[PDB]
Amino acid sequence: GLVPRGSHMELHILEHRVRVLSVARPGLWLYTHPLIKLLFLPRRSRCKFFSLTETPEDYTLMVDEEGFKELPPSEFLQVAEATWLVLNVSSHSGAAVQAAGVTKIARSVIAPLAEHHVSVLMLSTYQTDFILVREQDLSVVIHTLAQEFDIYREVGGEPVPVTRDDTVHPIQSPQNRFCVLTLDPETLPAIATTLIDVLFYSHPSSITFFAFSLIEGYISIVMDAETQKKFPSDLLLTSGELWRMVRIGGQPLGFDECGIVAQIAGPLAAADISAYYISTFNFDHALVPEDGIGSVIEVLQRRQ
Amino acid sequence: SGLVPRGSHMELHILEHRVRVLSVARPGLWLYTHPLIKLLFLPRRSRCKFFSLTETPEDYTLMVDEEGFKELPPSEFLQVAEATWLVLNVSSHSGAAVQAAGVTKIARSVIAPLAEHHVSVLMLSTYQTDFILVREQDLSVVIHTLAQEFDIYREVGGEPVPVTRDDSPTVHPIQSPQNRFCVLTLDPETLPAIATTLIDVLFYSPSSITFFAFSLIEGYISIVMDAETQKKFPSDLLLTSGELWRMVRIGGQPLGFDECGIVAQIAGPLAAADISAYYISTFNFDHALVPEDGIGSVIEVLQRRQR
Ligand SMILES: NC(=[NH2+])NCCC[C@H](N)C(=O)O
Ligand SMILES: [Mg+2]
Repeated sequence: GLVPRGSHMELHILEHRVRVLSVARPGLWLYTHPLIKLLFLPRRSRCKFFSLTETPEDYTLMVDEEGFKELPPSEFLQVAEATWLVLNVSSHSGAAVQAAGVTKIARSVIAPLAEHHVSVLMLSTYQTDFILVREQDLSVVIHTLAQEFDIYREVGGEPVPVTRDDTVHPIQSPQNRFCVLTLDPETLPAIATTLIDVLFYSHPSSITFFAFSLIEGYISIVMDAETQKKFPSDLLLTSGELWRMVRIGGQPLGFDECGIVAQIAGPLAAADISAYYISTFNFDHALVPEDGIGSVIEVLQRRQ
Repeated sequence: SGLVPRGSHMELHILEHRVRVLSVARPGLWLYTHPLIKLLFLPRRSRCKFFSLTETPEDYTLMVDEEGFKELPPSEFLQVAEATWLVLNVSSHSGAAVQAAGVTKIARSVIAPLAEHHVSVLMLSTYQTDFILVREQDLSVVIHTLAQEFDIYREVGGEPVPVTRDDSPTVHPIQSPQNRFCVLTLDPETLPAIATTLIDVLFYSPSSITFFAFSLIEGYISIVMDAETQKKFPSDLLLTSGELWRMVRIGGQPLGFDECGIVAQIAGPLAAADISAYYISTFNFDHALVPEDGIGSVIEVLQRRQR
């Protein structure tokens, strides 16, 4: 709520240079060796950005350049053309804002990027909301957001100020209840065998969705409450806040079309609903608090 | 030392497993991480009941039953021995398991006679028991050879069934690396705790040798690892000890699968000297593990002679 008059939030362009990939489910097995390394043995990779998400269609992978080098090319692997940069928002301090804050940046970030034809990919995590943009759009990004945000670019691990350089998609709601969880990285070994089983060895009203990310040492997991029961239940949160999913799109969305996240986040913000938002290679996914799910579906139906 | 009835016979069990013997080149191991993780750690997901992986300087040798073999994609990196192998195990009269590290205790009764009849063997000693692999087509010669001293049973749907009248060259060089080896087991329910360090050791990268063995056969785990590799683990690897083992590597060039008498010319002299041994055959070479303090005596005994 209350803030000083002259004050501006901060937009951080992080160091990461990210490739976005799809691995066909039948080929996943081929990538077990490099993925296990990136998940469980980061003492052996220079990777600092790793996102893996299971959908019905594929496994989408978002990996920094160092992580990308570990992946052998194959006909099972589709690679998005562009290299992507990672945006994050924080308060004037450089202090993290609440998670599930995608709707809080609908008007200030998401709609203005779409208005300037800047395609985004979202990656909400337990800790924060990341927005990925292609390299090519960076100058338009700065143009778009310098008015309201103090923009900082990560150069040698430090935040540095920049100056000049530096249509309506169908929705589904499956019935799964989702948890958004974290875990101490020191606890990863104890969970490793059941995590490997879930990710690598697993065969309309329900959807298969499982998200695991390790970003700068921070672990984020989204899983089915049913899938949670497979683990010791020594995964962390503050709660049982369970979440319901809305999946966005009819056919595969590209990396070119703008305004998708804007259609979802704008109406949801106008209704004061929180959301995590996760983009995969083909589709978008919003996670809204379970008790507000009918109201979400209502609000989204109102867009023309 | 014990006593038994004069007219009693130890039992020879031909187990249910049908085994394939494979070599994976070190540069291609990564391709096999998915099915091997499954066979090691998620045995519920496969019908495999016999799995053995040993790392050497040359390769990774895999011994697996037909059901595990199914899970392994062909590639340039994978060599398969032609034959299907059957698995023999000795027990006492009345079906009881025999002490481990007992290759020398069967040198005279099993090993020498099989070599005398040109039955080529592969040895797999584990923490639990000594397995002797023979090719399927030799089975009737095996029976002829061992029927005299042993009551022979074929395992059929997990039950031992008595067998009736056949029923359903060169002296090799030796080197002992300086490595000290332990033979370990694990409670299967504690594999998860160890999974990432074990994965890291297997899948992620002369006076000493690289040798590591892991087997999971009928729910039982067996591991052989270097004393220094042991330091990378939480120290609930179970043994009876500080009795470490020294390795004698046997052969000067790859030994293949046809030559008989190799295990015999090693286990024979050691039985005469009353020194105990584990014995493990890999795709290229044979390996005896002997008590560390007896190594000089072993080398002595072995240089005296004229798989
Ligand atoms: N492959 C995708 N997930 N595409 C949709 C992502 C969001 C879209 N680029 C936008 O700017 O609104
Ligand atoms: Mg004879």
